[PDB]
Amino acid sequence: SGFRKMAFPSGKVEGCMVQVTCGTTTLNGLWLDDVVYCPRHVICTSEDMLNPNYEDLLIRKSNHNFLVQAGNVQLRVIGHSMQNCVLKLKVDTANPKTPKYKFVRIQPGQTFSVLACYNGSPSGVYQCAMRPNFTIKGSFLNGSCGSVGFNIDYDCVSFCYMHHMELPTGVHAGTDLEGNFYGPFVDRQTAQAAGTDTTITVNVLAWLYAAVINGDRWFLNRFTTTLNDFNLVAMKYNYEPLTQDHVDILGPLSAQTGIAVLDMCASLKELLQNGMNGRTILGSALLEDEFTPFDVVRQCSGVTFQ
Amino acid sequence: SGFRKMAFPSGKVEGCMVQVTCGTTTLNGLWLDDVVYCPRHVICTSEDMLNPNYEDLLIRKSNHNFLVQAGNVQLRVIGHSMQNCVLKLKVDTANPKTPKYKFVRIQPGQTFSVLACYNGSPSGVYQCAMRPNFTIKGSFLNGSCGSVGFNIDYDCVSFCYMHHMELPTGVHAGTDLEGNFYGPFVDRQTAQAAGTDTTITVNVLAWLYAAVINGDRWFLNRFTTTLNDFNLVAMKYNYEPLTQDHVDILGPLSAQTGIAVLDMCASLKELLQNGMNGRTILGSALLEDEFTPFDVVRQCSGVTFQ
Ligand SMILES: Nc1c2c(nc3c1CCC3)CCCC2
Ligand SMILES: Nc1c2c(nc3c1CCC3)CCCC2
Ligand SMILES: [Cl-]
Ligand SMILES: [Cl-]
Repeated sequence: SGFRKMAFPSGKVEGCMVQVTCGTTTLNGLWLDDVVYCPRHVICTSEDMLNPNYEDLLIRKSNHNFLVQAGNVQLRVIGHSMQNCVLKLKVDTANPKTPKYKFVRIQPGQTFSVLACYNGSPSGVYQCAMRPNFTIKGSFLNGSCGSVGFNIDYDCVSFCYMHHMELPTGVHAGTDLEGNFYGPFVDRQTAQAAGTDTTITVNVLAWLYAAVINGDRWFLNRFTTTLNDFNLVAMKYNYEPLTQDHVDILGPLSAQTGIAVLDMCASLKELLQNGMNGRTILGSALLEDEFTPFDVVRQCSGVTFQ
Repeated sequence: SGFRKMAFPSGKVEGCMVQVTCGTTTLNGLWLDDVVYCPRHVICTSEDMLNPNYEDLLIRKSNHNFLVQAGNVQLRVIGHSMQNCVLKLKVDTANPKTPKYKFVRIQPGQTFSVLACYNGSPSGVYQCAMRPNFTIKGSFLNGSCGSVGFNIDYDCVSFCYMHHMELPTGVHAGTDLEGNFYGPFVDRQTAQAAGTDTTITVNVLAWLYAAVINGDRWFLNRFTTTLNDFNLVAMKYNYEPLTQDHVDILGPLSAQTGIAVLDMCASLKELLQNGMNGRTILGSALLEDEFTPFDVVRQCSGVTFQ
């Protein structure tokens, strides 16, 4: 028992982290096979970042201007190209530690682990979600760009995020490993503001199932609701609309606990309307929304990875 | 910016995890050099656990009864001995992935990372603290025993915890790597209950410094206090007494922010007396106590590890 915000084991990704320097800018790269992936803004100065013309800036760069170091050992760059907002640096040596992997573009509401790095070196690991406004709420300092987000299925690392930008409000924006930003964000230092940070309703319900499984049950009540009634309340509290697809995804947790999904929605409705009254659920005083239903099942059944 | 509950990169420890089976019991072991460390209750049946005589139970075990598997490959056990509440299984092959390491016995209030494992395989990683009642609040299911807790300093893993027991209240008890339990707990299935879970006051203050550094500042007020006055309030709220040693440890965060430690105590005092009034700090609705002052500095300055 117990239920904790848990990241994937980071070792397979640690093995892929390198340092990339272009001019006076150093950040991180991801070394898979004979390709190192990194944010294209490695080519920019700070001045450049207000209005960068990436194609033009790249003309002045040759393979030997990209300094790629794996631990203490330099890699030889034999080619480079820009794909969307990432650079792909071809190197002459395949990473011997390349795991099985995929590139995935995740949907808002999905969770993933981030291996925060500086100068190619791992600092720590934590769990994140892709917010409904396509930001993430991370922990990133200058030099952390190129840190990546990932999920693991047994032995296969699915990379889904690469860190590029901090907005003025202190939330974070980045790309998938094809170099496409999540949401409307761009790699320029400009006025771009995040929209409404809505709560991931299906994730809160999953976490309330997690609480029940772990003995925290004070919030179960005598009521039920419907999708349409519940969603009048979700709207008022900036919660995502609950859909029948969400209901179906919560089926296994419903079966395990014997609590109908709509009954748990009625618990959630009362918690939204009444507050926690100074009580806690799984050691939180607010409703946690960065556990997916798959996360809950995984943690509550003990799934492992090679 | 941003501030997250962050674990150490788990790779160096992943490399040390093995599976240990004795009879019909399987749990995890830690393979360092030519020794595999595991909870001595691997020798017990469930029946045994109400009143085990470990010395007597061990007489019936030989080296070949301890099945140790590292991934897909079996290790040969050439000796075994009991030290306190752990077994040390000597194997014929030094772990080729042994990191630089130490065994440390931590003090209450110190934090560490746990690599949760089942059948020798990593499941996930999360951050914990040694509570003032010598429990930890973990995420552990049947089969997770032998999972370990650790800190990393550059390239050296300091192992501090090995998981042994769940209490009936759903909190967790374990040993250092010399096999001595933290607190009063024993490896028997009995009536043993945790004491008061007091809040780690120095850690809350560190986290309030973290909040300020990250722009969350609504709780700074016009007041100050003294240690003795503050501690009348800590006592009322089951907070650890603040000491001059605690004040000294918070010195660097005080210097960085320009907020005197006692002024921040006066902020904390008002938060304890008044509540959060429905507000949040670093995305929490309660006062977080599982970040040390060293953790805050580390995360706020971007320290890394080889
Ligand atoms: N209504 C309160 C009050 C206090 N503290 C808290 C709540 C809600 C949960 C924390 C302390 C002062 C009186 C009212
Ligand atoms: N006093 C309240 C009330 C509500 N919800 C909350 C608090 C504290 C923070 C959450 C909703 C109902 C009225 C009072
Ligand atoms: Cl997980
Ligand atoms: Cl840390």
